[PDB]
Amino acid sequence: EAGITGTWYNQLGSTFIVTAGADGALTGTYESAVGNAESRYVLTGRYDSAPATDGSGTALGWTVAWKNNYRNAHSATTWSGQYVGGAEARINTQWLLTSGTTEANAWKSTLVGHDTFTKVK
Amino acid sequence: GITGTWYNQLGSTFIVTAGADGALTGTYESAVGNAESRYVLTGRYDSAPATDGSGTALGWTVAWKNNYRNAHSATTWSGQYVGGAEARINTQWLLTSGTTEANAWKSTLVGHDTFTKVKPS
Amino acid sequence: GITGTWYNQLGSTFIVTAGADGALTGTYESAVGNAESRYVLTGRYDSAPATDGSGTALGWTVAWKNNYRNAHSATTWSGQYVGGAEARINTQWLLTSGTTEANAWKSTLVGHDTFTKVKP
Amino acid sequence: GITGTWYNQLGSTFIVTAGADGALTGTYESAVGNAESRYVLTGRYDSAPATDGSGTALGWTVAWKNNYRNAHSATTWSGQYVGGAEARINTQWLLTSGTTEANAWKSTLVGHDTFTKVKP
Repeated sequence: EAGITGTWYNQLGSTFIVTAGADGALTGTYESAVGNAESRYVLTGRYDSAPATDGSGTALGWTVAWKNNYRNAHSATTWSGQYVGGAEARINTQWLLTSGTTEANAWKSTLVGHDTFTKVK
Repeated sequence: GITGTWYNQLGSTFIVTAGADGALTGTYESAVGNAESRYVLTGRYDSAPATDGSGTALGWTVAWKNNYRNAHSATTWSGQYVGGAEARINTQWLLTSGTTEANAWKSTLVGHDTFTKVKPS
Repeated sequence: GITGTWYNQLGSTFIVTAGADGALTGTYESAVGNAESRYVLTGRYDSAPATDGSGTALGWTVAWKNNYRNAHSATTWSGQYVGGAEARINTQWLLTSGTTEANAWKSTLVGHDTFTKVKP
Repeated sequence: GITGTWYNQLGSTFIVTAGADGALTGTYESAVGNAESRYVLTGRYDSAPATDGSGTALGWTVAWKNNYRNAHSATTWSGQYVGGAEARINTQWLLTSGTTEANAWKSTLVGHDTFTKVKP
């Protein structure tokens, strides 16, 4: 059991639902606490499907481009992190958010931050 | 356009297809690190970019497991495609390795890659 | 309110004085509190922040050399001080190690630290 | 090899003195012909680097306030100096702006710059 498939929450009011395939694929959706369709976006990613057995976390990453049928922010976020299992399972990530810019504004195109996701809201 | 074969400054090879739905699919071969042969990638891009001269936002993930090796890590690239006489994809990236909790502070490398359609070998 | 003793989530200790000009000076060490683990730090902060509830931007550097050890590396922290009932400094950091040219792609780690005036 | 004037490709200049105690001190000029574009910088470097071809680790901070302007932000650069006939300082940087708590998630930009001893 990879423990990754299911619904995950951050503390800022966001939810994502992911399926972890046997081949290393991550597929799902990223949405708001609200759950309205205008706030739901496609996500795709990859994870290590044969992690080490010594207590290390499971490395993974995924991308959301912030376009759906209703809105387009001309940007994309990537999260890079690891899953840590157990009774208090969590995904610890750092992320990069890049917006489309002109070349003169490219120096300010990319934000960086961190997010932790848990199975309980 | 984004579909094609790209090379970064280290000689790594990025073969990608951009789908009409915003999907990126393809393979990645790294010239550096604990890696051999090709790895699956998946990602997303803005399929309706702004018309004001801004670049096209995108991102993708590779988990560093294939049939030959497993590095227990994953890299995400976040960036934009800039069309023109010499098209380029400018990225920043995060590489996370699976670690124990005591080593999680040193789990994540950061860097930047530039891709072009001409090999700078 | 920046001047004083601060601790991060891992037990390291940050002793800093903020000057009227914008200067940060002090020492950075581990929880063990031995002399071998203490390093000089220098940095800068916004000495006239906005009055709309925003934090105070700041940053500082430690090179990991002292009279006992040299790791051939340096960390910079970039963040903001948030005043109030529970004072906090929220940061992200970059640690760069000296490398050969062929290894420069793996020279730099990134992470985040939260400091408070009370030990974790 | 660090002391002197360095240029990036975007039109900035900085002049730095590397002290024997590991200090970096100097001025950062964001625009070529503007005196209201000069800011204090302070940092640290490895004063005893390896002699095997590795670079020299360093970092520094500018807070974007002077006697004329205040952007309520600060940048830290973390990187290494590489010597030789075409000397360079290769960095990654973090820029944090003071925000309210509700906007702290978008407080920090990340990027990279390369400095050389000759103008681009």
